[PDB]
Amino acid sequence: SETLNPSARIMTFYPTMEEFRNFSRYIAYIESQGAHRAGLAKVVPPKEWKPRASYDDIDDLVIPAPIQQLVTGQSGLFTQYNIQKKTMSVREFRKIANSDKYCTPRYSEFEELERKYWKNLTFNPPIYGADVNGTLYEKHVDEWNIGRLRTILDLVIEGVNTPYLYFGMWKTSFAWHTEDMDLYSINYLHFGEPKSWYSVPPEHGKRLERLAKGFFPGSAQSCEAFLRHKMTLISPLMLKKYGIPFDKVTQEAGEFMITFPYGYHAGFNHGFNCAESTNFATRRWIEYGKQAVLCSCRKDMVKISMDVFVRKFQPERYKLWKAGKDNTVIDHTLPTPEAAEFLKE
Ligand code: NI
Ligand SMILES: [Zn+2]
Repeated sequence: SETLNPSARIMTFYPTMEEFRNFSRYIAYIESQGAHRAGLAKVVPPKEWKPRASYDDIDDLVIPAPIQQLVTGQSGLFTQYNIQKKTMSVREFRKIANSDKYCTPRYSEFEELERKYWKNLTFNPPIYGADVNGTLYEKHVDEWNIGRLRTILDLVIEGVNTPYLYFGMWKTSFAWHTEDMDLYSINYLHFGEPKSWYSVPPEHGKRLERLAKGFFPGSAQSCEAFLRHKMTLISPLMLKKYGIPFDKVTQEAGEFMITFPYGYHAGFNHGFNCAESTNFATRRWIEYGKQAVLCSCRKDMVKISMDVFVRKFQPERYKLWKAGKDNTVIDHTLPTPEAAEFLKE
């Protein structure tokens, strides 16, 4: 397993229609190939598959709580604050996103747009139409249906077992984080301009945390898991300066990204777009869930009770865990047990 994907580079996968039909089996397959070591993987669906016939009929969809992303900082180190804005429609959002004030700058190569993002992060705070309860999948679509993946997570939270829509514009950001309870996530870009991602391998996540704590000493003092506030922006130049391994990938319309337990990621939208996401689990997640370091400083943070998971999937350790003496050590290289059928017996 420490043999497979030794560089922990982001892998891209092109399932056949037949493989694509079985969601959890395909996740086990990509873990059999080492995809989880990166923390992020791209899955390009078969060209004939579409979750919806068209996106011409959603201009009246409501975005109840858009947020305006205020950013403060310099020299690759920033804090993002969310300002709640008034309810709006998709139509109204698209209008703003494509206006002269907020639209994507002219550029040639990706590297130029990336430079502009990091130069212009603190100016012209954009509006992100984030965390909208809903789905854009037609009700007949049974493949990779983010509204009903039917993983073991269903034994249990909005956006967490439920689908959320995210309407982006240029320069809207997602800060460095892992998922709630160190879950997996899935993200489909339904339409529009790209989304760019950065990732750090799970095996290096503790290294990122230590660097972050040193860069943001005040936030670290007041919370054990301050990165879960989703307010900390760190440029790739700053990671490179302190030897944190990372990778980058651009997700285009019609592509999925999978994030893996304890996979730190961040990134930004290129322009007007719409993405759908939720969390999911495999059997390997349960150990992550049990060991996830949670935000100590806010009430109403997502906290899942692991009890139901430990009783069912780990009966031999239940009494030991319930007493606080389960000291299992996670190996980030190991694929989930479901991957067995794709590995030498
Ligand atoms: Ni995420
Ligand atoms: Zn906190």
